[PDB]
Amino acid sequence: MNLLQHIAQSRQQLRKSELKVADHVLNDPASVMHSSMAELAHGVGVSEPTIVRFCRAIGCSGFQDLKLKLAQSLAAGASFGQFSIHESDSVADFSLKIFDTTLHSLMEVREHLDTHALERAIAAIAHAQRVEFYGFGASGAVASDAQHKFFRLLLSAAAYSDPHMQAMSAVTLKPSDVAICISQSGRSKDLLITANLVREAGATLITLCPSQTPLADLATVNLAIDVHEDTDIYTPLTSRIAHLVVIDVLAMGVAMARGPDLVNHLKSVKRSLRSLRLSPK
Amino acid sequence: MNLLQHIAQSRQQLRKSELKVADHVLNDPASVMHSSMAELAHGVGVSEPTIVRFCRAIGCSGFQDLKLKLAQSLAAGASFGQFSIHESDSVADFSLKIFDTTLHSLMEVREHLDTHALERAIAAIAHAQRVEFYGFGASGAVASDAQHKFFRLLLSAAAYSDPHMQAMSAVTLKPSDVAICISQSGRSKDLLITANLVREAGATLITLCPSQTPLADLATVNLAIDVHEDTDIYTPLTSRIAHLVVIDVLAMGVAMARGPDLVNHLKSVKRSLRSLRLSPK
Ligand SMILES: O=C(O)C(=O)C[C@H](O)[C@H](O)COP(=O)(O)O
Ligand SMILES: O=C(O)C(=O)C[C@H](O)[C@H](O)COP(=O)(O)O
Repeated sequence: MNLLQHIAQSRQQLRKSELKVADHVLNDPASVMHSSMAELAHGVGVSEPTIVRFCRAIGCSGFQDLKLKLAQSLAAGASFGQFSIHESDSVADFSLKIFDTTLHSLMEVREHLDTHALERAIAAIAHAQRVEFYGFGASGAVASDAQHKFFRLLLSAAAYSDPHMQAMSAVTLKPSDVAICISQSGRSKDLLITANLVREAGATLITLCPSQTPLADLATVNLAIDVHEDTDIYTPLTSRIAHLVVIDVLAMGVAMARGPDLVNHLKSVKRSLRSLRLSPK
Repeated sequence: MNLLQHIAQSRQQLRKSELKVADHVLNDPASVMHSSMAELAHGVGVSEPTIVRFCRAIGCSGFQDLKLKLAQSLAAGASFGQFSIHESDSVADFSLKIFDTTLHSLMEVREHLDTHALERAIAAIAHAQRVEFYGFGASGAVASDAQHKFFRLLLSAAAYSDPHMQAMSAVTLKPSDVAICISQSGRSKDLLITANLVREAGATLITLCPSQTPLADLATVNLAIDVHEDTDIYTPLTSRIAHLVVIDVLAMGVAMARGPDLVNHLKSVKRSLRSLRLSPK
């Protein structure tokens, strides 16, 4: 377990004095490592006992343990991704950690699914003429990925990561239609504007985001996907995998809702690639 | 196990007479289901014993078993995705099947990693000034997804799914630089053109695709990602998840190769979002 991630996760447990230590530590770990307890206490503006209580609340044995573990937690890639990367990891180590973390997160998401929320989303999309996917950064990529899966299911599918296009498109939706807003944070300002416009048009807003976020509150159907990845700190990685697997379940659901006609539709779609891909052998 | 998928998978095992049956069955399952053995034999242009041998080679007990199982394998969504969907599945059923299939595939990919191929790809990218991601359809979405992960790692990252842009961009690459071609099939014609241009420019071609494909043969570093998903038939789904997790391992590898400077780089990148996302609480 990477001590900096642990400290970041732990902040809502600390007392105010200890929190001040936590934030000083997160802001500059490498100074702390060459710091006496007195210097650090001076730095943060707290007593030496506060330092030690912080260390113990973090699960270290005391100040020397803090520094030791800090020294093991400063890999550059530990900041890149929420994986327990250690200063000296090899492809051997980080490859398996990344896959294992992904497996563990998807299992957790699978376990926590709101099956009913899924059923309502699938039935909304299945009755829609248009489905749109809205998001930014990582969630924009998910949006366009989802458009590529959904365009073949006998409706109009579109994805936008330009908020001006989202707004203008949204307000043209019939109440009969669906928009999915995708957000690991649930806190993207433009996306809440867009979500409000969807609502105002009377269309179904599906939120693919954690529960009890600003965006979740606006939703018609809150999918409640609670991957624990702190994207104020880490690159979004695990969160978008979970989002895409959820997208795939909605798509499957919509396919389910179509007739035996779909089979031949999908066969035409695949046939159209014949001249663009070499034959197998 | 969905009988139509099983039959499709099984084709390379059959004898020529049985194969003719397989393809007739795949092409129109619903006719077969209301067909006598004699009619089907007439249809395909084979003997009744051939029909029965086909059934047995497919692991059915005989012709009546074939029809029964066919009747259970005709869900519209069974054609949409390579998941063992049955005529009457509920979100309960297909949601868990989709997650389970994904977990099983990622475990298989994790087990089969070519760790050395990973190390060589990571070191190529880590010395490059430019990294480019090329693909189409699902693989285009992966390309743009990867660009969103990589732009923060102190190089120029670009993704193109327009083959004309790929060609023109490729030929401007220094031998020092990297292109990743992404393909579940390994058989996209434009992508082989692009891959050849990368080679011709002396730049490192990483192929994120199955081994022993046309594209794998062109590679400088073949990542050998052998997800078993037949995208001549099914929507690409599981394949692109595996691709993205592999992308994330390469990104982690590159982060690893940077100094402690990266920490503050990545912190600036995250700080720039402050005015665009509400604060937590
Ligand atoms: O690239 C990064 O480091 C990011 O964190 C950018 C985020 O993907 C976007 O700001 C979208 O944020 P969400 O609306 O919470 O999905
Ligand atoms: O949407 C579908 O049904 C497709 O199969 C389209 C494929 O994603 C592209 O043709 C790219 O193919 P690859 O180069 O093998 O990755």
